[PDB]
Amino acid sequence: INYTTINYYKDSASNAA
Amino acid sequence: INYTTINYYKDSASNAA
Amino acid sequence: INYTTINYYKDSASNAA
Amino acid sequence: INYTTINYYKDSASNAA
Amino acid sequence: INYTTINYYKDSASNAA
Amino acid sequence: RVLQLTIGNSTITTQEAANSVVAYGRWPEFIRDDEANPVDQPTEPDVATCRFYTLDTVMWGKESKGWWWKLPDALRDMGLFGQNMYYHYLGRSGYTVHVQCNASKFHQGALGVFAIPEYCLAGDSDKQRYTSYANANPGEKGGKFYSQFNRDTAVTSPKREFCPVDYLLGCGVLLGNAFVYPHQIINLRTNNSATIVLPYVNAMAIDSMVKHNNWGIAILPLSPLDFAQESSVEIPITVTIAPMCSEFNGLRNVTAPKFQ
Amino acid sequence: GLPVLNTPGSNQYLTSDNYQSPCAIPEFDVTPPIDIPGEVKNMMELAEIDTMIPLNLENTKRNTMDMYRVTLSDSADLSQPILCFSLSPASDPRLSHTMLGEVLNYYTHWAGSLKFTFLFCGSMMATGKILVAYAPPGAQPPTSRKEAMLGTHVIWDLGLQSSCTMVVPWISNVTYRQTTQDSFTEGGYISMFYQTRIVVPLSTPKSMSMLGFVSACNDFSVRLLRDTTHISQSA
Amino acid sequence: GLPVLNTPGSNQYLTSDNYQSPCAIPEFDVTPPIDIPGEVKNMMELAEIDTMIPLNLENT
Amino acid sequence: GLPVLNTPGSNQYLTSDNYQSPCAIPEFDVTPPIDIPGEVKNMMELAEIDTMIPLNLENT
Amino acid sequence: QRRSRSESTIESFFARGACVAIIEVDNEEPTTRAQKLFAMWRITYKDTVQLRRKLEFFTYSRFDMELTFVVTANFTNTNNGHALNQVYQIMYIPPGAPTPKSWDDYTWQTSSNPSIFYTYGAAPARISVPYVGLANAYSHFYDGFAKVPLKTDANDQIGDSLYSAMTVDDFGVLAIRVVNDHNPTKVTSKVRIYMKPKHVRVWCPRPPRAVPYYGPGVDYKDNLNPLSEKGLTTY
Amino acid sequence: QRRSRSESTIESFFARGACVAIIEVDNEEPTTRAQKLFAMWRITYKDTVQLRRKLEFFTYSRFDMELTFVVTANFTNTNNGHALNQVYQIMYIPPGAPTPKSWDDYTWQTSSNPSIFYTYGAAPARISVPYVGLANAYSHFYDGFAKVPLKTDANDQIGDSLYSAMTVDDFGVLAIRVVNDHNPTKVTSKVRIYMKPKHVRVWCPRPPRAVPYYGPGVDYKDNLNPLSEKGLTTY
Ligand SMILES: CCO/N=C\c1ccc(OCC[C@@H](C)CCn2ccn(-c3ccncc3)c2=O)cc1
Ligand SMILES: CCO/N=C\c1ccc(OCC[C@@H](C)CCn2ccn(-c3ccncc3)c2=O)cc1
Repeated sequence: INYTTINYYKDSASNAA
Repeated sequence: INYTTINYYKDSASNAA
Repeated sequence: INYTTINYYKDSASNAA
Repeated sequence: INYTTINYYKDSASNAA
Repeated sequence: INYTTINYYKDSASNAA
Repeated sequence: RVLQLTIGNSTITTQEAANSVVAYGRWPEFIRDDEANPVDQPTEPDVATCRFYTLDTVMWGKESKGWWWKLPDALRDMGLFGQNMYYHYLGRSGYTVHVQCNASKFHQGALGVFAIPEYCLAGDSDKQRYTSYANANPGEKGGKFYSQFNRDTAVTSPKREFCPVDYLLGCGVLLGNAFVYPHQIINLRTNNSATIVLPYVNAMAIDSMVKHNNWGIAILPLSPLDFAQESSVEIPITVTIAPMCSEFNGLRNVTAPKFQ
Repeated sequence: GLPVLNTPGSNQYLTSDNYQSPCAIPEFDVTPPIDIPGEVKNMMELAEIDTMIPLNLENTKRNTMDMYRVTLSDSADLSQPILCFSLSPASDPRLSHTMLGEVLNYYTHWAGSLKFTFLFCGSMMATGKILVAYAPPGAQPPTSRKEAMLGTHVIWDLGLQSSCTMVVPWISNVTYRQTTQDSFTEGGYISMFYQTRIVVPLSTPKSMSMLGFVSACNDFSVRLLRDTTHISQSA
Repeated sequence: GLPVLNTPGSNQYLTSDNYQSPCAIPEFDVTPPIDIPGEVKNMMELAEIDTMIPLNLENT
Repeated sequence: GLPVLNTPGSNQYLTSDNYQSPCAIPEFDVTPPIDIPGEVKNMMELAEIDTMIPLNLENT
Repeated sequence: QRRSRSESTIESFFARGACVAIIEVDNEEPTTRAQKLFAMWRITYKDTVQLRRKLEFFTYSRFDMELTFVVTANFTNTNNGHALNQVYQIMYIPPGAPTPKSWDDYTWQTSSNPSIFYTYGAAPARISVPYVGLANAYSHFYDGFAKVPLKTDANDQIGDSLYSAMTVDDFGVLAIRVVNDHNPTKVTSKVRIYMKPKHVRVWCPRPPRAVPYYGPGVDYKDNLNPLSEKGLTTY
Repeated sequence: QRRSRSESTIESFFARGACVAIIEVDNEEPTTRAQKLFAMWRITYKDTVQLRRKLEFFTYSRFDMELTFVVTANFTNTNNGHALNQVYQIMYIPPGAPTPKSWDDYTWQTSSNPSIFYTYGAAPARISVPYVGLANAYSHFYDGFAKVPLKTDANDQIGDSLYSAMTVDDFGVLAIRVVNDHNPTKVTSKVRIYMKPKHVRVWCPRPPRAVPYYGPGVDYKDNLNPLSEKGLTTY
């Protein structure tokens, strides 16, 4: 089972691993 | 009627039953 | 115009009318 | 560019313009 | 990788860059 | 060009025809609802009650300041339309106010014919909204205006009558803003007659007429009549009202209100 | 179940918003609407109504019946203006208490070509010609006929018809003008002059009268709704 | 992870609402319904019943 | 109706952000733009302009 | 044409919400003074002047309603003991429902009447009411009477009525009380109910009120000089 | 080329928002001192120096506006009684709207003027304003006058104007007051309005100001030595 991932910011470095 | 289920975390053990 | 309805819980009796 | 509109209530008069 | 963008308001000038 | 104005049985033609202004652009009609639950037919005296009722004649002078009527107050005394108003519970009606005022080519002065829906009026005393029923309805002779405001101070004998001011129009608005109502201006330079067609406007679909008044006809002298050299001069102003498409419902016993 | 974050701007009651809100009385049945005549769909069809302006504001007759009529006579001068007023539709006192003014009090910006109308309520036999003019701002105020006929003007007659119509155009440096007495964005000037003396035959009154109207054409628009000043409450 | 904003009207217990709420006793088994006679589906079938009015209200 | 959770970092006014915000004056009509000459699209076309330097800096 | 008229539509003309009332509430023992343990408010629009003159352009209208409650508090003594947070109960009451008569009656149990338990310190509460007019529109400026004194009445004090009043009790009341107990100190609190219309459709426009109001009616008593003084031929 | 120029675009050059003003507000009885029951602020950008010199690179510009309110408070006495939470009302006022004159006037009813009821202790409020320039751009550094003294004026004190001012009252005012009542203790509070531009498009660049400012104009009074001392042939 996978999960849902959305990078909510236009910045690249403000994501998570 | 079913409901909506999304595991919001990449961890497996942080879900619910 | 209808609206959006999602029963967010696996329990049945915790919904609304 | 349009936007996203969802009437979140089953009542009609509790919407916005 | 792109991200998710929704202008949540019917106003135009209340968006972001 | 000459208007052949015939509603019902009587007829007002003219030697010279001027205009006809319909209020709000909708001609009066019946109840047109194909999905209405009462499909049975009420009493519609549509060709048997449309006589041109003529009110009493007032003598317009130099220093006289205005006149005002209420509808359907101005028909309760006379006419068989008055009998179809006391007996029934409720109704609806469309009116043809036709104000004529003839004078020579040498007079002057400007009139103003108004039609205010839900025309309220101000009291006079410090007791707020304290007005008896006899003074609330002048009937067919109509009330007048006053130049300056002169309230009452006597606390023993209550007057309980209206006292409006002409350039405040009774409601509390300026005269120069009163032209957003449906209106018609009798300019004595060109024409002598005028007419206004009023449809039925109310919050309900149908209403009682004893305890309610839809339209109030206000006549304001925009410029006072001056003759060549004199200082006292009397020409008349005569107002004609006819119902159109009137209908009633709900018979009951006869109800006669008092008029002191 | 979802990683939310409080954005800056929470828990503030803004007086102008269109958020949702729960319904206090649910499952309710609305009374269906009927066809009431005179359905105003928009506020700009009130300034498009022929309305009277008050003109004469002397000490004797202000706030009286006769403050709406303007006396033009036979013994008047042929070289003096009859009536003059600057075209500030919400700050000048000869326009602020008109229906055209009483809508523009609720706004800051306005635009459009508003049209005037006058009505001569004199006798049938008396004639004459009246010249009404417009003067765009930036010049001296017009005083006499020699310096006023240069701008946009209408030679209005009295014999044939008895009603003028003056479509004052929209000549402005900015796109939207303001609704306050500000000298940078000024409307203009309006002046009326005797073209000829009022010819009046004998056995006819000498004091004729003239009313004054105002309107607005279909190119009329406002923005930036605000609250007004004409009402008061000392309590 | 999502730019939320508190709309005006939070943290108020309105007496007439249909929001969600967590279940105190999860995984529960409901006793199934049976056919009890006289099933009132709606309140307007009580005013449609022939009922007696009281009329005489003297002091005695 | 939805199991939210306050992530760490709520209720902070960061001086450099692009969140949403409600509009104070709704339904407003914007004056349309015109073709003003000299449209600087980017800051790096100001350092690309021939400019004079000062050189002599004696006490006098 | 490129002139967006949609800034001044009817939904945008009543989009800004204003204040309608101010209601006190106190918390002490019932003394020989005014017992302000709870305060009732007659629901009406004509208690301020920003909104009354803004609604009374129009004769007939129907529109849905949205309220907003704002709660502030104070103290009455300098070095007062630090009191806790409070819970205010705004309870709506329709006509026919029993009027509460003390601090803790059985009618405060909100058995069916919809109410809002409000917590001080949080966001302002924000509820919506649909259209509750019994006719097809609300009726601004009703004319006639409620009752007509007939000829064969008992006397004149029974058939008498009040001019221009459709209902004795217009649309119910509000009721505000503190849930917490009495204290030796007292905390004076004020409540400012706001009001924002939505979905507005009106009919039959009328000119706006200009002389100041005097009570709930349409009459007037004071300040009978609406216009100022300004010379005629002088700009 | 692999050199991302997009870090220094115009939307990113004005992306950081700064401070523009500091506004006081107090809560006590009106004494013989300065009555700080409410404070008005003239809306302008040229009240600080971080943002004035950052905007005045550019002659003409149009851009949308975003504000942010920050509220802090204090006390004035050592062992003060513990006062409650407060509600601050930031009320925007366009030009032409009536200026409030006391603590509780009828113009504070926000009849149509958009305002924000703010709760102390919560997040900073965060509102957005679209473009409200009446021309096609805002005008940094206007040159001419508002009025021109003509030859045939009355005197020289009427036709006089002020150098470089498009409007007497630029774009309205703010208004801040405490909703809560007066207290025997007083709570001095400061408000720091912030300001962040968005959607910026500018025209016609000009060199930046280097001698320090002196009032709202373009002039200068003091510190006329912008450069330091350094030997010519010496590194
Ligand atoms: C759940 C509890 O709390 N909520 C609130 C609630 C509040 C108000 C409600 O009713 C509404 C009111 C309103 C429509 C008012 C207005 N209105 C418009 C015109 N008039 C009126 C008419 C003639 N006389 C006086 C005023 C008048 O009363 C209903 C529910
Ligand atoms: C809902 C209530 O509260 N909200 C706020 C609100 C605030 C400010 C508003 O207007 C905006 C302002 C602004 C665009 C300012 C700026 N600006 C840019 C240049 N200038 C200016 C020009 C010439 N003189 C002085 C400065 C100038 O004033 C509108 C609404």
